[PDB]
Amino acid sequence: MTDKIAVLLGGTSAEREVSLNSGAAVLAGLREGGIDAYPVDPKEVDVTQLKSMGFQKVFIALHGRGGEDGTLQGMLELMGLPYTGSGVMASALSMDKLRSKLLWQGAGLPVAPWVALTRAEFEKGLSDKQLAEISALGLPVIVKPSREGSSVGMSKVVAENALQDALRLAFQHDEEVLIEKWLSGPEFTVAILGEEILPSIRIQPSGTFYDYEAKYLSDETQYFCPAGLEASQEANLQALVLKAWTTLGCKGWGRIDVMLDSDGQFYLLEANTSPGMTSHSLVPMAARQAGMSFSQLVVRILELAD
Amino acid sequence: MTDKIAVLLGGTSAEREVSLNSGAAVLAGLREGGIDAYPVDPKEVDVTQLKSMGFQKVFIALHGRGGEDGTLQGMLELMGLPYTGSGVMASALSMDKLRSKLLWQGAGLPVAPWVALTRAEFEKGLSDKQLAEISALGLPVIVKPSREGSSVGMSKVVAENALQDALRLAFQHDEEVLIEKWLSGPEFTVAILGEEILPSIRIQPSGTFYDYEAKYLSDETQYFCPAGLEASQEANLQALVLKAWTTLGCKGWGRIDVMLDSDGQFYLLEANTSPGMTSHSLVPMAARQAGMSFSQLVVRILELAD
Ligand SMILES: Nc1ncnc2c1ncn2[C@@H]1O[C@H](COP(=O)(O)OP(=O)(O)OP(=O)(O)O)[C@@H](O)[C@H]1O
Ligand SMILES: Nc1ncnc2c1ncn2[C@@H]1O[C@H](COP(=O)(O)OP(=O)(O)OP(=O)(O)O)[C@@H](O)[C@H]1O
Ligand SMILES: [Mg+2]
Ligand SMILES: [Mg+2]
Ligand SMILES: [Mg+2]
Ligand SMILES: [Mg+2]
Ligand SMILES: [Mg+2]
Ligand SMILES: [Mg+2]
Ligand SMILES: [Mg+2]
Repeated sequence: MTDKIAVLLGGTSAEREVSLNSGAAVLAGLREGGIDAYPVDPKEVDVTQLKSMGFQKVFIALHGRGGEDGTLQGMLELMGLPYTGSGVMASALSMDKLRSKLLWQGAGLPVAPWVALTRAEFEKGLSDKQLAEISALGLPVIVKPSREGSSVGMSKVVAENALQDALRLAFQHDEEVLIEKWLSGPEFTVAILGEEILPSIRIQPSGTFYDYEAKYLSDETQYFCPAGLEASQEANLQALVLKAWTTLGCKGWGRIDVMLDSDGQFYLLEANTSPGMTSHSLVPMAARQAGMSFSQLVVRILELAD
Repeated sequence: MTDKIAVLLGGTSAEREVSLNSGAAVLAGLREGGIDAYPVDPKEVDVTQLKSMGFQKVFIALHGRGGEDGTLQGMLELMGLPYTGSGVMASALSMDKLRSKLLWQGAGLPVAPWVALTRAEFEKGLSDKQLAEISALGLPVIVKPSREGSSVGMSKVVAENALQDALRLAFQHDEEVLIEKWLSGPEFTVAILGEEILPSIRIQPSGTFYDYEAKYLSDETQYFCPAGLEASQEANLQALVLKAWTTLGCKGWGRIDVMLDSDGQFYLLEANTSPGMTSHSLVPMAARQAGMSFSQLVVRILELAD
């Protein structure tokens, strides 16, 4: 028999609905490519049983903690099943925006000014030190959970009083949250596939930022691929993303989000080590520009597994 | 029945023999403490079977990659067994000295000047930029694998022409290697147990550095607990270790290694998230100074598990 592949999709994160759609697309692409692939939802199926169930390899189409944060990767490593995407460390680090930012800053790479807060600090009241650091960011700011995706838990803050409500929202999702200087844009994303950096994308939301609706449920978001930069700036963006990728230790495939600010410089937002694969998703757009069918894309991601 | 605890020991890393000794001590301390503990060696026993075998919780007494680097933690998380020490991210990060250093530098914490190299770069010939960066460290330097323990693969380089052999040695143990400025010492270590920072230890090897023989097989190494610092410097050391610990995201217990340099300042070397527990080991020494039996120590570590 040829290899039986499990496409892991759904799960129980805030990105479940997106993952169900990513997995649906991946499953079809793999079967179209001649791969004996089957959908497996960890919400329904105990994933510690995959090997016992007869699977040879795993395509990870989960998003968020418990699929994308090193935990599942560790289990698959010990079970001895090859799997797509980054290993334990790089998956855990890429999920943790606070620690990605620290790593990248330690490496001399460009990141937006920011303040990190814990839920325990917020509950008690912030120090004068922290309040001064927050004030120095100016307004607006963006507030985000450290370990989410799909713009879950995020908001733009334009008044000091409402920072509290933005923090409360983000703290529903994580015990660690980031307050970041608002960047002017424009916004970009760059997909990586093995050793190939795919054509860049410029993303233009119709509203204040690339929120959940703008990502998955809007026909108003615009996309430009390649991004339409001057050749030197496209080279600058590619070199930045490659250094960010290598600094985190990522492998296989992924997507790094970047924005310009008013100073004309690129800033790193985050890396994603199990990117969206839906009809609205960005890695498929870059791959299409690179002359790949969606089927060719997913077969390639699978071939790259250990 | 009351809970059956698996003490994981041995495994297949370069630190196997240390781990067999750590686990032997932990097993006895747990049983003296009234805990129904059993030794389980992942070299002999399929660790994916622990829950099936009837275990309720796991005491990790493994050292090195595959017990200490987040992989096993991920498996245990998905199996649903509580386990001792740090989670997936902090274990993976603490094992990766290169990425710990970047994280800590990003956070403004003191780390020795260094250069990181990959094995592929070394095989081809280093760039002029890399050669210039190595020269700027001066001599002597220490060379270490990124992801080892127990001083495995490490050497001091006092002459330019001996750097290549030191690099070749370290590259036997990891594909990523660090060249670091030689620090004058003295050398310290600080153990963390839950929220408690234990009494500091000053370590005085008889030779060039605290090598494998000095760690595990010598009656010549000297230890001072507490470290014998002035009150203000002891406070400084504790504050630095606590910030390093929290920046990594570690939990449960662990030990951070620190050295003075000739400027009189402390520099962070690394964190260890599954510390040695042998008769030569440091966490037990700190615990004894804090008025605990070894049995009380390991019972507390186990109580702290998820
Ligand atoms: N500092 C900032 N200033 C302005 N806009 C921002 C900033 N940070 C993030 N954004 C906006 O918020 C969106 C989501 O932020 P980010 O990519 O950091 O987190 P995410 O929720 O993990 O996204 P993903 O779906 O890619 O996983 C960005 O695509 C961008 O539109
Ligand atoms: N930059 C340096 N200068 C001088 N000595 C050093 C330096 N870095 C490390 N050492 C020496 O080498 C020893 C081991 O280094 P380090 O703690 O970084 O790695 P390790 O192999 O993971 O140790 P462990 O058994 O604690 O896990 C230190 O205890 C110290 O004696
Ligand atoms: Mg994301
Ligand atoms: Mg209010
Ligand atoms: Mg639609
Ligand atoms: Mg994003
Ligand atoms: Mg170590
Ligand atoms: Mg002895
Ligand atoms: Mg050490």
